[PDB]
Amino acid sequence: FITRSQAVRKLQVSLADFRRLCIFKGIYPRFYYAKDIQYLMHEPVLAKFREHKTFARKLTRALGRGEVSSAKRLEENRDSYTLDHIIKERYPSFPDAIRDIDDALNMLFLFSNLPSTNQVSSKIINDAQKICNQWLAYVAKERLVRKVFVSIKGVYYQANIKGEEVRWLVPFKFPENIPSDVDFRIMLTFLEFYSTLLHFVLYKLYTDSGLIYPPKLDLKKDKIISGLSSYILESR
RNA sequence: AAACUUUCAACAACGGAUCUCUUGGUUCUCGCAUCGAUGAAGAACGCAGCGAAAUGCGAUACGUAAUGUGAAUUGCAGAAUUCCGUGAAUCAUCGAAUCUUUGAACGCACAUUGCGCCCCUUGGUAUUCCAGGGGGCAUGCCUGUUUGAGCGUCAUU
Repeated sequence: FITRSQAVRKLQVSLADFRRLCIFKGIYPRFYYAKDIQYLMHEPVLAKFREHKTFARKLTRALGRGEVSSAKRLEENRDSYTLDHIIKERYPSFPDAIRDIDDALNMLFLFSNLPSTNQVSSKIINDAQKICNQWLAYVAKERLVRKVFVSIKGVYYQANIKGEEVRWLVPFKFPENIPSDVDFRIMLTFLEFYSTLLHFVLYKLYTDSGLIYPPKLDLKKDKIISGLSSYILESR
């Protein structure tokens, strides 16, 4: 084993980006498994955080100068790191993915019922409400429900997504007092991890079992209720 | 007289002169530009069925692959080869290989076949550790690249 102080010095990335990467693989100290961190250092996501840092120096010298024309160029010619190649190492079999999607919707159904702050971007939120209603689109279509449970906390649900009894607590539609204690850096990175995870599954449930992914939306039903009656769906 | 000493002759000995030879040398002329951190020149340890030097070669070790030739190698022993063919040969050619320990010698060292470090790792559950396989870690300097440091300078309603 190695030390928590060692691995950041070893990886030479941000400690937050260590914590940000460590969520992605799923590495936990039993202490830090030394081969596994040596296993980590050859991984293409580690390419991007160095590049995302060296984007940031190259951009603040831009706007610091005042050439905003050149500053604007940097963004359009800027990649995003994908988390596809964090998934297939982690979710080998698709039926293993659906036994971890328990916690996934348990996060993501929370985030739709959130006010946008300085801490959380609304694009994430407006994806989350979109992904929820994308989730419920398939569930309400092919009638895949088994059990319900409304309680004090939220509303639990239960459904056999090819037989595994998923359970996802939809909270109640109210303003939610955002506590000062919580961290939307760690939780968002989970959402960041879970969001792309939820894309492929909905692609999988559509394009292998059901429909096309994603179906178009109906705007004018979304003007009324903005829920499940909108977002119309067709097989092909 | 014999023996002995000396002289000559004959036949043996001793020695290697002379003659003849010559895969060697020397000199002259002509042409060409071709060593080394991809690790040379040099030193050492080895390698063949049986070897001293020489020559060749590096655990693939008097060789391997390739191409041509077309049937030997031969001091001795012993194997071979379908010989109307992917093929004998210490053959020729030579472009692909391996290339021990060193040596400008380059992980740290002094004259330690010691002293290690990192990466990749197949095996002994290997989460502990143990062993094997493989590649690197010298100095200076250039072009970069990068994490920085610097009351070194300026900007800042």
